[PDB]
Amino acid sequence: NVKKFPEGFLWGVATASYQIEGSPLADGAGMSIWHTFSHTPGNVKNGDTGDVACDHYNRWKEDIEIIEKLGVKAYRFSISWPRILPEGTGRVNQKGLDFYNRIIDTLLEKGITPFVTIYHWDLPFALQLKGGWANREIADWFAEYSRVLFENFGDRVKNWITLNEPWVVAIVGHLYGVHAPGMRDIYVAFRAVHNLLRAHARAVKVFRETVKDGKIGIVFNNGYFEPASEKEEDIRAVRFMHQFNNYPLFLNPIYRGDYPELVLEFAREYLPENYKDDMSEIQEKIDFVGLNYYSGHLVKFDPPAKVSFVERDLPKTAMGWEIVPEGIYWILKKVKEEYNPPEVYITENGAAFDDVVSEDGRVHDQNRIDYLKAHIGQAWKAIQEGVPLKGYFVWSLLDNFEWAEGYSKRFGIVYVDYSTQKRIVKDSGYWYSNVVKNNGLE
Ligand SMILES: *[C@H]1O[C@H](CO)[C@@H](O)[C@H](O)[C@H]1F
Repeated sequence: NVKKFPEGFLWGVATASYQIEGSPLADGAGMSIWHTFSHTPGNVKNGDTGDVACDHYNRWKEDIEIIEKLGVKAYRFSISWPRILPEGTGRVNQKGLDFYNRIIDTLLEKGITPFVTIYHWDLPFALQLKGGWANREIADWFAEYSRVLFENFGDRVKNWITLNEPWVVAIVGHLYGVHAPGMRDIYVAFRAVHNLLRAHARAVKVFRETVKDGKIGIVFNNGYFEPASEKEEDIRAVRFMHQFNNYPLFLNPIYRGDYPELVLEFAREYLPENYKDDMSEIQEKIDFVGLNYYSGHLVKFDPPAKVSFVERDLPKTAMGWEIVPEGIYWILKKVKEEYNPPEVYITENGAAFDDVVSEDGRVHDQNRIDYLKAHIGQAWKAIQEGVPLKGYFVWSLLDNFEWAEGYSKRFGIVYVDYSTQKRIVKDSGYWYSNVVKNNGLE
């Protein structure tokens, strides 16, 4: 019944710069790849872009006041690299720093803990013209950007995330071409894997030199994969998927100094020739792992990657994603088993549903409450069995720009009416507000 969480526990909400801010070119900001990608015809559902989004660039104080009012203790947000360095390196844009300075000061004043994601997918367009994640030099560009953030904010911000979901950045951005920069080349995609690791390790290195009382980690996407059958090949296709799609792709290098075994079987041809020379620097020690989780997937060997998904009955979200709450427990347990990081946070968990405002003026998203409650329950369980889970972040505070899905997927615990920019706290937000005050369930 009563599920009480440890005394430190960070109850959070999460967003990302391009998904909420709008005004991408205000105050001397450079273009990002998401600006140019979403302005290209055919890339994003309905032609949506981040031009306006939630207009958080102007409504930031109101949004933080919502966090405060809700009593949420932690806010995960990201910094737009091209607001800070419009050409990606070199010149620093003081007006960009001032924007994030105001948010950071406001959160602190109100006793909310800022968790800053350095990179959440809005690469400066000027760097994409030099190859972006494909170019080894990005490890230097990233290091320089990080240094600027640390020097300017590291006095007040003490919790930092280098990369958001590097699997997505590499594979969805450069192999599937579904996300910026919209490329479909498997050799580029694995070079981007590798460069993401090198840039992450370089930023951690600079962090130790500039923020000596801080903590820094990295965030990965994960699915709960289960075999279709009990056949050998099926259980194996599952071991491939976990190793490729989940945290091992990056944590195997960071903790063991090489890519996971089945990843090398499939992908050694696509990785740079002497990639191993980079591994010792890649092992730079991190303070925490962020794990994201939304769903589970039935999979079977199928004679690309030799793997297919099979649709299951099971309730789904508006994303079409299977609701499998024990996934979050499984992934929490697995991460302890495989690499034993000293701290873990759930950095994303949530759901998209076809929310509507009822005539009573409220959003009755019982479907999201049920979703959040089940998963918070599974994360509690993991804590009872010794996973050092220190925090939990709902994706998202606000309905926002859902990348190639545009505004048509609503993940917020607060509804946004895009025609007026009005915020409506959903039932799920009130519910979560109660969970945070009680520090856990029922
Ligand atoms: C994690 O997933 C959510 C929902 O798909 C995205 O909107 C975030 O940007 C990503 F970080």
